[PDB]
Amino acid sequence: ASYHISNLLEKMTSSDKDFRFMATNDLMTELQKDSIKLDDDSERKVVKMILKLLEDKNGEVQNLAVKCLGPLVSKVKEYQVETIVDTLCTNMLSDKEQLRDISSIGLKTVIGELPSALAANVCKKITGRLTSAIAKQEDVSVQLEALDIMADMLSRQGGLLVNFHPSILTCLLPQLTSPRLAVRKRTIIALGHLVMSCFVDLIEHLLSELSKNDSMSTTRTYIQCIAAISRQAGHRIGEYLEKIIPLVVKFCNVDDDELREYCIQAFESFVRRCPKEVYPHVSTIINICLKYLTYDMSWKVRRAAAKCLDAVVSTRHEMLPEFYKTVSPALISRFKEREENVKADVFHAYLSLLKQTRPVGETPLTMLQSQVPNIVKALHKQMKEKSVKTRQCCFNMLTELVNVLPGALTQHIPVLVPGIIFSLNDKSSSSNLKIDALSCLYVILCNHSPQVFHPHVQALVPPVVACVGDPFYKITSEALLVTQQLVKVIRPLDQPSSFDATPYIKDLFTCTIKRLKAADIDQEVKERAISCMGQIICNLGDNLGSDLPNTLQIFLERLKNEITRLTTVKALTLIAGSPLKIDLRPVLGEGVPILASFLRKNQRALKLGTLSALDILIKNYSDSLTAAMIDAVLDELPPLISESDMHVSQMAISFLTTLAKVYPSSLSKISGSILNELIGLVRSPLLQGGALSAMLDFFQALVVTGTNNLGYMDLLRMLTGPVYSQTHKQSYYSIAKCVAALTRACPKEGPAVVGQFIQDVKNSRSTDSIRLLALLSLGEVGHHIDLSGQLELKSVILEAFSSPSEEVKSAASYALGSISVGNLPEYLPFVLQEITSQPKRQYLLLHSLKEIISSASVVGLKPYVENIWALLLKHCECAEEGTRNVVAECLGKLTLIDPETLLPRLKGYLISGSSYARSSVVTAVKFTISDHPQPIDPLLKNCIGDFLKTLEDPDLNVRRVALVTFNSAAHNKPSLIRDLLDTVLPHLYNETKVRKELIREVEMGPFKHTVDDGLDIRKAAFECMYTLLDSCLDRLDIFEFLNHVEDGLKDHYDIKMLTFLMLVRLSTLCPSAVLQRLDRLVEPLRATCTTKVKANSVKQEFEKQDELKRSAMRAVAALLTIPEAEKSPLMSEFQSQISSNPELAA
Amino acid sequence: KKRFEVKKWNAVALWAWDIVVDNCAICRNHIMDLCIECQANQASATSEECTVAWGVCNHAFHFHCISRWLKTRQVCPLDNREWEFQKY
Amino acid sequence: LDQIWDDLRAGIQQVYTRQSMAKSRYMELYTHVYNYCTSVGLELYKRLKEFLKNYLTNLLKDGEDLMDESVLKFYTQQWEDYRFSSKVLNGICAYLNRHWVRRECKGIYEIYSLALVTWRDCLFRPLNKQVTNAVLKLIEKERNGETINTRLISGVVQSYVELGLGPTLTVYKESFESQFLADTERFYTRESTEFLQQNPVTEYMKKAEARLLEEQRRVQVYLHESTQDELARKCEQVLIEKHLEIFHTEFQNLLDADKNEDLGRMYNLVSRIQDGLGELKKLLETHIHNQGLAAIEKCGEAALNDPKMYVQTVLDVHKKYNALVMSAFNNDAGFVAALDKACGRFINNNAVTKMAQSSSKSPELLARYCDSLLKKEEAELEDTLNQVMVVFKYIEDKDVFQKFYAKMLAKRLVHQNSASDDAEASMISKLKQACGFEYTSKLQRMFQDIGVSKDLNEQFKKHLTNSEPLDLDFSIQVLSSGSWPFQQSCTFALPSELERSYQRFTAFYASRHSGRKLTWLYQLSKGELVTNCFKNRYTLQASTFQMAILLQYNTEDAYTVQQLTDSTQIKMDILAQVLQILLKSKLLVLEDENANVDEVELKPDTLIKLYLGYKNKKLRVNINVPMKTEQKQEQETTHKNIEEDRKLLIQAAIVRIMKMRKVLKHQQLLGEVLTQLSSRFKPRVPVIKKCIDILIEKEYLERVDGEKDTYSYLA
Ligand SMILES: [Zn+2]
Ligand SMILES: [Zn+2]
Ligand SMILES: [Zn+2]
Repeated sequence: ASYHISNLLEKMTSSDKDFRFMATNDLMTELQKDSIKLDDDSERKVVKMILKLLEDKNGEVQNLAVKCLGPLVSKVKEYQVETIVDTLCTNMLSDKEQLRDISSIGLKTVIGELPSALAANVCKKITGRLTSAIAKQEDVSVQLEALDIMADMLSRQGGLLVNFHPSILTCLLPQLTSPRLAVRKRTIIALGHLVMSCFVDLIEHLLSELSKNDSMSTTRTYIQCIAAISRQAGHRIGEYLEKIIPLVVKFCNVDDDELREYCIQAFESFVRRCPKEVYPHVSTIINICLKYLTYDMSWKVRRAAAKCLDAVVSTRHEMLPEFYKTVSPALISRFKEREENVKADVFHAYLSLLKQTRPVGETPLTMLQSQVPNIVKALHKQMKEKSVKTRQCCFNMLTELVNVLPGALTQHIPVLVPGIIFSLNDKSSSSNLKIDALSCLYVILCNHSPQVFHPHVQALVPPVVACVGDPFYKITSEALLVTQQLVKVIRPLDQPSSFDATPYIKDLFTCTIKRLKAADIDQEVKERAISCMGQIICNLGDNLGSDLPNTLQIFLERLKNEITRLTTVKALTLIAGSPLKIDLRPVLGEGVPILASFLRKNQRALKLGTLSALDILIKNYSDSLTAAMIDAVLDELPPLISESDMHVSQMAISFLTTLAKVYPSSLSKISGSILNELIGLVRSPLLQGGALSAMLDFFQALVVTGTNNLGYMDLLRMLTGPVYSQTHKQSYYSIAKCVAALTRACPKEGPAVVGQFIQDVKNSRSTDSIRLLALLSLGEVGHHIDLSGQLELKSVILEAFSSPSEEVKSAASYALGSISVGNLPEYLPFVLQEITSQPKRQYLLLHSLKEIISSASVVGLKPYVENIWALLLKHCECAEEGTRNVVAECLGKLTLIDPETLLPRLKGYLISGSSYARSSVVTAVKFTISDHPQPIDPLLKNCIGDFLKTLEDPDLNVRRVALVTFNSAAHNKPSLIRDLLDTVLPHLYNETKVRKELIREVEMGPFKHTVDDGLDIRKAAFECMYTLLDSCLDRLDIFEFLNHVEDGLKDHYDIKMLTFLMLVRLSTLCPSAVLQRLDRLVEPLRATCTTKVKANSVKQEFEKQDELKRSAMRAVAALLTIPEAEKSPLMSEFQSQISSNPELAA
Repeated sequence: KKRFEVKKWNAVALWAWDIVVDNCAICRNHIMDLCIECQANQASATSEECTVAWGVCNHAFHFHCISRWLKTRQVCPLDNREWEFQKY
Repeated sequence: LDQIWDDLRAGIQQVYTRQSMAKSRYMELYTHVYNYCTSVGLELYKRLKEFLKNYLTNLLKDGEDLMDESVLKFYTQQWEDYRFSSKVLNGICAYLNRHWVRRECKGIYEIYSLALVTWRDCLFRPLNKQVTNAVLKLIEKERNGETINTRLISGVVQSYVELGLGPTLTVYKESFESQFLADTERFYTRESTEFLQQNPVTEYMKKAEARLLEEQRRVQVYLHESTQDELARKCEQVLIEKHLEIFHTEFQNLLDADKNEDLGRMYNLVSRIQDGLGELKKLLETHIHNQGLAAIEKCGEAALNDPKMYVQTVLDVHKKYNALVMSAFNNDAGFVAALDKACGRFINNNAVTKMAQSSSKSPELLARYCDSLLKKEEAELEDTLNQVMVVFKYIEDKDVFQKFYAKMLAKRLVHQNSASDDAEASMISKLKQACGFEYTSKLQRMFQDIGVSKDLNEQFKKHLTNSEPLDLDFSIQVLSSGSWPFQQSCTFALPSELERSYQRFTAFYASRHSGRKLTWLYQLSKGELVTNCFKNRYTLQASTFQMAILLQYNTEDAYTVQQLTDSTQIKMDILAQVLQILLKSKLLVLEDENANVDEVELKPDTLIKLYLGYKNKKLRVNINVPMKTEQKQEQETTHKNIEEDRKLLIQAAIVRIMKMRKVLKHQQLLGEVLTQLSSRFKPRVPVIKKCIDILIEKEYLERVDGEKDTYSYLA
C-alpha cells in the first residue's frame, strides 16, 4: 500500500520480537505482487532496514530478513541491488561471525532467485569479490564459503561472466594445492562447473595447467581434478588425451591405495570420451589391479577396477568377442565373491556384459554358452550365501542370462534348484529376495523344455504352493505366476508327455481358490489368481476334482467387476478350445449374455477380447446354444461393424461367419442393421486386408446356408445395387471381390458373368461406372473360375482398352490380365499374341501381362516363363518410353522366379547391348528391390554393382536410370549399397555437375528460353544425396557432400527447393561441418533473397521468386538455429524488403 | 586377582547459571514442579503443559512464569538481554 | 488488315512451334500489330483468340488417350512450351495490350491472359479428372517407395496455380489440393491401422515420424507452399491422434518395461497434438507414484528399521524417473511436475509410514540414514549427501527431520563415530540453505561448545602440568544445558577411583566460570579400564556405569543383582540392562553355565559373578554398546517431545498474529497460522483449534461478544 511500508518500518524496530517478525512478514507479503509503490526513497529505507534486520537479536526474524532479500532484488533500482550484494559480500569478511554466515546465506538466496539483463552485474560485481576471497587469503573459512558461492553462481548463471572466466580460473588453480584438503575439493567442484561455460580458450589453459603440474609433487589431487572435468566436460576434453592416458598409467603403477582414483579417472575418462580408444591399455590394468587384495585398505581398488570393467563393457559392444575371450568371463566369474561391496560391483559388471550381448568368426551367444558351466559352478557356491544381497544377484543373473539365451540352463537345472528353493525360505524382510527368486524361477520355467523340470517338480511345488499363501501379496502374485507355468510344465498339451501330475493337482489348485475366492487382497493378486486358476483348469482340469463346476461358477461370478471382468474373459477363452474338451455348458447360459453386455463399453481391449470369446464358445459349444443367446449378442453388433475400427469390425465379422458356420437358423436376424452394415462396410475406402478377407469369408458362408431374402442373386443386387442407380475407387474393388466370392461359392454361372459383358459391350448408354464394376467383377471372378467358355468376352474386354476413360481402360487391363489366370493356357498365349499383333494396345496389354506374371500361380507359369521372357527381350522397341517401363517391370517380376538363373542373364546384356537394352535391364533390376528383406537380396547384394558402379559413367539417359536405381535401393534396403558407396559416390557427385553442352538457347526477340537436357539427370543426383541423408550417413565424407550441396543452391529452381531443405536437414543433423562452411552456404542463400525480376514479367513470374525467396530463408533460418557461433561470420542485414521474409517464414 | 584399573575417563557435563538451584526465579518455586499458577489452579488444558523453557542465554524458567512475564516486558528477567526461547 | 493478318499469322505459328527467331523478324511482327493498331482492336484480338482455340483443341488430340506418367510428361512438356510461346506472343502483341484499351493507369497483360484463359479451356479437357489422377498415382508410387520423377508433378501444380484467374489458388485447390489431401487422409489412415495390427507400437512410432518427415519434402519439393500447414495438420491428425489410446495404453508398458528411448519418441509425437501431451503427464504422475509405493512395499519390515534401505529405495525410484524425465520428456516442466507430485505423495505416505501409524516415520528415517553416513567414500558421501537434500525437499514433516538430525548430531559431537569434520560441515552448509536460520544457528551453538570445551580442556591440561597430576587421563565436555537435547539422569553413586578427577575439575571450572555450575552426565560418559587379573591383560572401553560395576569386582567375586543396585546406586530398571550387556559380553556370568542370558528375568536374588580367564582374541574390547530398548525408547520420546513443541509453536504463531491484527475471524487466523508454519509442518486443524482455546484460557485472546468465531487480542 502506502502508509503501510511506513508503519511497518516502525514496527520493525519494535523491541518486541513478535512485531518485528510480523512487520517483516507483512512487508514481504507486499514485496510480492507487482513491485508497486516503490518510492526511490521507500527503497533506501526498506533495504537498509532489511540489511539491518539481517543482524536482529532474534533468529526467527533474522531468517525472515534473509528470506526477504530474494523478492527484494527483483523489486528495486539497479544501484540498490548493487548496494545489497556489495554490503553482503563485505560482511563475508566481518569480524563478527554470525554475520559472515548469514551474509553468506543471504548471498546464495539472491543468486538462486535470478535472471536476464538483471543478473548482469549482479553476479559480475560479485565475481570480483569472490576472486580476492578465493585467493589463498589465510582465512579458509572465507575461501570455503566463497568457493561455495563461486560454485553456486558460476553454474546457475554460467552463460555469462565469459570475460571473467580466465580471471576466475587464475584464482582457483592455486587452491588445488590448499593445505586444508576440503578446499581442494571445493575448488575442483568449481572447476567442474566452470567449464560448463568454458571459453573454447579456457578448457585448455585449465587442462594444460593440469598436464603441466604433473611434476611428481605429492597429493594425487590434480588426478581427481582431471577425472572431475571429464564427467562435466567429456566432449571438451576429447581433443586432449594422448598426453593424458599415459601420464595417468605411468602413475597408476605407483603402489598406493588412492590408486583407485586413476581407475576412477580411466573409468570417467572412458565412459564419456567415446572416440578415445585406449581400451586395451585399460582393460589390462583393471583386470590386473582387480584382484589387488593381499592381507587393510586395498579393496576400493578392486572396486574401481570392477566399476571400470563395468563401464567399458557397457558401451564398447563392438568388443563382445574380445570381452568373452580375454579375462572377463574367466576372470569376473573368477572373482565372483570376495568382501561384500566389491563382490556386488563384480556381479553388476557381468550383468552389463550379459545386457551388452543382448543383440536384438564364432559368435557372442555361442561364446556365452561356453561360459556356463563356469557361471553355474560359481553361482552354486554363492546361491547358498547368508547375504540376502548376494543371492539376489545370483537370481537377477540367471534371469537376465536365461532371458538372453532362451535355452541356457538345460544341462544344469539340478544344481540350481537347491539354490532356488533354498532362498524361497527366509532371512527376512527381504521380500525382494523371495520375489526375485520367484521371478527367476518363473523365467526359467518359461524357456526350457518342461521335461527338464519333471524330476524336480516333486521338490519344487511345496515351496511355491507356500509362497502363494504368504502374508505379503507381492510375494503371493509371483508365487501364483510360477504356479501357472508350473502347471503347463506338468500338463504339456502341445507336446504330449508321460509325467503324472495328479499328485500335485490338489495342493496347487488349493492355494489358488484360496486366492481366487477372496476379495480382500490386492487386485493384482486377484487377477494372477483368475489367470492361474484358468490355466489350472485348462490343463489338468480333466482329473480335477469335482470342485470344478463350483469353480466355473466362481468365474461367471467374478466376471461382473470392472477389474476381474476382462482377465476372466480371456481366461474363459483359454478354457474353451483347450485339448481336454472342457465343458462350459452351464456358465454359457447367463454368462454369454453377460459377455454381449460388454460389447457396449467402448473399451477397445474388452470389445476385442469379448468378441474373441463369444467366438470360441460358439465354435466349441454349439449345441448348448439357445437361440435366445445368439440374438442377445446380435443386437450389440451394428455399432461394431464400423469402418472406424477395422480390427473390431473383422473380429465381429468372424463371429457371424462362425454363427452361420455352426448354427445357420439364426440367419433370419442377419438382415436388420447387421446386414445393412456389412454392405456399408463394403463401400468403404478404408476396407483392406484383415476385415476384407473376413468380409469375403463371411458372404461365402452365408449363401451356402440357403436363406429367404439372402440368396446368391439376392446379395449380388445388394452389393452391385447402389452402383446400378446412377463413388470411391476402392469401393468397386471390394465389391467385385465379394461378387466373385459369392460366385466361386455357388457356381451357377453364365447368367451373371455373361450378364456382365452385355454390360460393357452394352455401351449403348451404360454408366461409365458400371463398365468399371463390371470389368473388375469379370476380373476377380475370372481369376478363380474358368471363363474359357464365352469367347464373346476376349473382345469385349479389349474393346474397353479403347475407352475414353483411364479408370475403365485400366480396369480392362486388369480384367484381361486377371481373367488370364483362370485358365492360363487358353489365355496367356493370346495375351503375348496380341502384344505383338495389335501394338496400339501394347501398354495396357503389357500391364495385363504384368498381372499375369505378378500374381498367377507359380507352377502354371514356369512353362511360359521362357516364352514371356523372349517377348520382353524383343519389346525394347522403345516405341513409347513409358512402355519400356512396364517391360522392365515385367523382366524384374520375372527374374524373381528363379533369380539364380536369370539375374546373370541380365548382368550380361549389360556390356554388349544398346542404350535401351542397357536401360531396360538396369531398370528391371530396380523393380527387384523389395521393401522387406527377400531371397534375392543375398545374390542381389553381389551383382548389384555390376549394374551400378558401372552404369554411372556409360552414356545418356542410361546414367539417369542408374541414379534412380541407386536412389531406389538406398531408400529401402541400403544393405545392398553400404559396400558400394566408396565406388559409387564419386560418380553420384559427378552427375551433380552441369554439362554446358546439354544446354541450348531459344531466342525470339528479347525472349530466350533455356533447354537444359542435364537438369533431370542432375535432379536425380541431388535426390540421391537427400536419401543418403536418412540412412547411410556415417560412411559419407561429410564435406564432399557439403561441397556439392553448395553447388546446388545456385542451380535450378526445381533443384533449389531440394537442397534448401537438404540444408535444413543438415542443420539438425551434423552441425559442425556446416558452421565450418556456414559462410560459403550463405553467399548463395543471400543471392537468392536478393535477385530481382524485371516488371516486364508476368504475374506468376514474381510469385515464383516470392516463394523461392521465403523458401531460402526457411533455410537461412535453421542456419541460425545451429549453435549461435553462426552469428560470427557476417549476416542478418535487416532490410525493409528482406524483413517481410523471415517474418512470413516465421 | 580380580582388579580393575581406570586408565582414562571422558566425561561430559552441562552447565547452568548457578544463581539459583533447579529453581524458577520468577515464581520462586521449582522448575521441576509446576509453576506456582498451575499449582494453585484447577487441573486444566494448561496444567497439562507446564514445563521448563530455556533462553539462548541459558537461563531457565517455567514456560508459564516467563511466558507470563513477557506479556509486558521483553527481556530475560535475570540477564537484561532480549529473551529468546531455545529449548522446552 | 488482311494484308497483315497473314504474315502476322505466319509468325504467330512459327512462334508457337519453337523455331528460333531473328531479332529482325521478332520486330516485323511487332510492327504488324503496331500498324494494325495505329491505323480493329478486337478483330486482331478475336483472330488471335481463334488461332489459339484452334491450336489447343488440335493439340488435345495428341494426348486425349495418353494415360499415366505420360499425360504427365505430355501435359507438362506442353505447358512449359505454351507458356513461353505465349510470353513471346504477348510480347509481339504489345500495342494490342496497351493503346487499344488502358495502361499506366502487376504482371497481367490481356493478350497473355488471353492465352492462359484459353488453355484452361484445355485444362478442363484432360486434367480435372485425369492429369490430376495420374499425379495422385505417381505420388502414391513414391509413398510406396517407388523413386519417381517429381518434375512431372511440379509442372502440373505450377500450371494449376497460374491457371487461376501466388494469390490465386482456386484452380489449384478445386482441381487438385482437395483430392490430394483426401487421398492423403485415406492413404495414411489405411497404412496406420494396418501397420498397428501387424507391428509393435514402438515400430509404428518410428514409421509415423518418418512419414511425417517424408511428407515434408513432398511439399517443399513438388507442391505449392499453400498446402503446407494442412498436409501437416492432416497427417498428424491421422498418424498421431486417432491412435492416442493405443499410444496411451502403450505409454504404460513403455514404463512397465524401462524401454525409455521410445518414450522420448512418443513424447516428440504427441508433442504435436494440441493438449495431447496432457494425459501423458497424468499417467506419469500416477505411474511414478505407484512405482514408488511398490518399491517400499517390497522392503517389508526391514525398511522400517533400515534407514539406508528405506532412503535408498526412494532415492532409486526418483533417480530413475528423473533422468528419464530429463532425456525422454525433454525436461518439460509439466513433467517435472508429475514426478514431484508423485514423489511428494509416496515419500510422505507409504507402507512404512502406514505400519508406523505416522507419516513422521519417513523424515526420522531420512535423518537416521544421514547419521549412518556421517559416522566413522567421498564421492558417494558428498553426492549421497546431496541426494539426501533432494529427498528432504519432498518431506512434509520437516521439523521432525530437524529434531532428529540435531538429536543425533549431538550424540555424535560428544561420544562417538563421527567422520571427518568435513562431511559434517558440508552437511551443515546444505541445511543452511534448505532449512531455516533459527535452525542452522541452533546447530551452530552445539559446534561452538564442542570447540569451547576443546579449548577448556587444553587449559585444564596445563593446570595439571603446573601442579599435582591426576590418577588417570581425564577429559571432559562442558555443554550449555540450554543448547543440547541431553538430560541428566539416572541417580548415580560415583566410583571412588574417579572422585579425584571430579573435584579436581569442578574446582577448576568454578575458578574459570564463577557464575556457572556443572551437572555431570554419566549415561553419556565413558573411559578406559585395564585388566591385570586374566590370562592376558586388556583395555576395555566402558561407559561410566559399566566401570562403576566392574570396579566392584575388586573386592569379592559374586554380587547379587541387589548387592549392586545398592552399591553403585545405579538404578535396577536400568542397572539390569547394563548387566545384560556385561553378561552377553562375557566378564560376567550369572551362576549356571548354559547362556540363555539374552532373554532372562534377572531378579534381585540372581547372582552375578566375575568370570576369570578367556576373553576377546584382541587386546582392546569395547564393552560399551547400545542397550537394545535404549534406541526405541529415545525415538518414541523425541517424537513425544516434537508433539509438545508443535502446540507451543502453534500458539506462538496464533499470538504474534493476533498481536498484529487486533481482531480476526477463526478462518482468517487458521490460514495465517498455516502460512507461517508451512515450511516446517502442516498443523492438523483440530489442533490449532484446541490451541486457540488454551490461549483464551491463558487470557491472550477473548472471543468478540456479539460475534462468535471472531477473536480479539487481549493486551
Ligand atoms: Zn504452569
Ligand atoms: Zn537469561
Ligand atoms: Zn516458575
